[PDB]
Amino acid sequence: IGDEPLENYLDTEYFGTIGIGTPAQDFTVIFDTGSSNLWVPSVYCSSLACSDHNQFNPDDSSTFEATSQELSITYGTGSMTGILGYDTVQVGGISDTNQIFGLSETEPGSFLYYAPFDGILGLAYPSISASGATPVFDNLWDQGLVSQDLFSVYLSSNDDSGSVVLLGGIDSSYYTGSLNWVPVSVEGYWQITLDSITMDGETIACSGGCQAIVDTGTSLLTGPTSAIANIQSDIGASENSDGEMVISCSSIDSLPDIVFTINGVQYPLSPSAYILQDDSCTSGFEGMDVPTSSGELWILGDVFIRQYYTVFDRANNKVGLAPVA
Ligand SMILES: CC(C)c1nc(CN(C)C(=O)N[C@H](C(=O)N[C@@H](Cc2ccccc2)C[C@H](O)[C@H](Cc2ccccc2)NC(=O)OCc2cncs2)C(C)C)cs1
Repeated sequence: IGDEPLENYLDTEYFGTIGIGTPAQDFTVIFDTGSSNLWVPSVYCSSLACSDHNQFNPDDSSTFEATSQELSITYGTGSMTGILGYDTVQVGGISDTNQIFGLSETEPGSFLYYAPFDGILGLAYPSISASGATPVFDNLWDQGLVSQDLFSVYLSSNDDSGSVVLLGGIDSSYYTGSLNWVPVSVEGYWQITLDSITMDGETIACSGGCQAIVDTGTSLLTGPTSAIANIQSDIGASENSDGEMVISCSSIDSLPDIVFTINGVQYPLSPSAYILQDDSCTSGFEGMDVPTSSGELWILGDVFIRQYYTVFDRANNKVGLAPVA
């Protein structure tokens, strides 16, 4: 069982350190259940985001083996291109040998320049991995470095320490009640069916069901822009001068919980979860249109995951949820 501590950066990004190569070169990576590639910046990249983050240097690793396979990824925010290569990755106390990973060669755009983390470690299914690169957790399972084909995620609140990815384990110290298991609707993302979104008894979105993914790499609770717009009004949010959804800090005490029904079980989010507070109070919701085969995706990001300990089970292709302790 491997324990990977995560730093909680402003309740918006959760990243942990990994080592790559021999000797180990260290990187912070987002542990991202919404993607499936591992990549870090490399010395081959001249982009500005590469210049203000750690860069992997193959020349200094005795176990590195190059490939001539290239890689390209577009995320909802930014993007990268690079090279695949093989090396030993240290993650959660586990020596993940012969792990294929991306060495960036371009990292355009503002966001990655200002992000505190170097790269991304995806935890989703191999079917959505760019250039078919074996995801890290698949490589762990295939080498037998975890005994149970599952991992769990605890994300702390209020910028506290203690966030953790548990590789190969479930820890009931981190939740209360029993774990509720949700079948994966479509194996790619950790994609599940959301039955309803309600408020004060009344359905306010996702009437008749909608597809959703559980995504540690997304800060907010996002959905189709239209549906999100109604929710933004139902809680009393509106764009400011400079483009942010302001909610009175007065309403954290007044409004009722918003309830997500998943596989017939109710998962409430209180105003203290879906209203981001700092004097300054913003909406935890944000519009973002994610079109796919199965339909337009909702994103249950860190706003939701902070309230529910989450188990990602590849043995039986299910997601487990329980209220955090
Ligand atoms: C400044 C402060 C307030 C904030 N920082 C943030 C951090 N941001 C921007 C995000 O969380 N933004 C999310 C995001 O892209 N998360 C990303 C991590 C990331 C962050 C920054 C730069 C590069 C990558 C990672 C997320 O798991 C997204 C979720 C997703 C899935 C499918 C389609 C679209 C989106 N995953 C992907 O984009 O997967 C890439 C793929 C494309 N094809 C197959 S997988 C968006 C979905 C909104 C939010 S608020």
